[PDB]
Amino acid sequence: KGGLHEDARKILQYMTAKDVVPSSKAYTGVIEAFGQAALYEEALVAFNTMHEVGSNPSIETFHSLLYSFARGGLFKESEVILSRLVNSGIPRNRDTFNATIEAYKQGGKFEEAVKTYVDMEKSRCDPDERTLEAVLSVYSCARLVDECREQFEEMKASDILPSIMCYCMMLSVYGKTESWDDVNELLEEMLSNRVSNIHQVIGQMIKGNYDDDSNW
Amino acid sequence: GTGFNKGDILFYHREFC
Repeated sequence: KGGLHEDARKILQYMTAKDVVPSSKAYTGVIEAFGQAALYEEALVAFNTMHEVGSNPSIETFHSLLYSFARGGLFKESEVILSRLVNSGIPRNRDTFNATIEAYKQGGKFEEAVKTYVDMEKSRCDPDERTLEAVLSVYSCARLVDECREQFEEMKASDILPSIMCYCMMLSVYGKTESWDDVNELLEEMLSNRVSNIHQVIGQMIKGNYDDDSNW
Repeated sequence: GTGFNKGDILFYHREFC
């Protein structure tokens, strides 16, 4: 979780030095740590070693890789997992779909990203808050001001109070098109924000109010 | 006569591709 790959490697070596065969869950944590540090080579070694010791990967293991690949935009490796999930008897859950959108987005495949969101709704499922944030980053990245607006107000149309990440993406799409009117409109929303403290501080510090020694 | 003189590494370690 914290991305301490060095400590994770020492745990695995300590277990092996004591003739202890680590569990399938224990390796998945090691695979998680390497993906946090973008060490794909060492992550796939641990994935390979799981089959060697008989600790076959679980569904969570195929998610540690997908999120690790999603951050780097390695949709070629993401499709390998997806093509492996179908024949492994694992149906595509919502978490798998989020990583696919995130991987395609970071890889620059905007058309294939929205298609996954288009094909996701056909297969029913239930998009969560991150899925809306996953598809919002796609439209924000490809400078879609009107599409982002329709994505944003629907986030609050269900009384969800979108997180600070979605707010920062709105400032990007407005700042990319130099729409200084909408930037000031959204900043005032973050300035009051009586419910959430993180928006207020981050919104205030964007304008430069908190750029002092004591105010930092 | 005929009785004389007593008569897996490299597996699960492939390229992910």
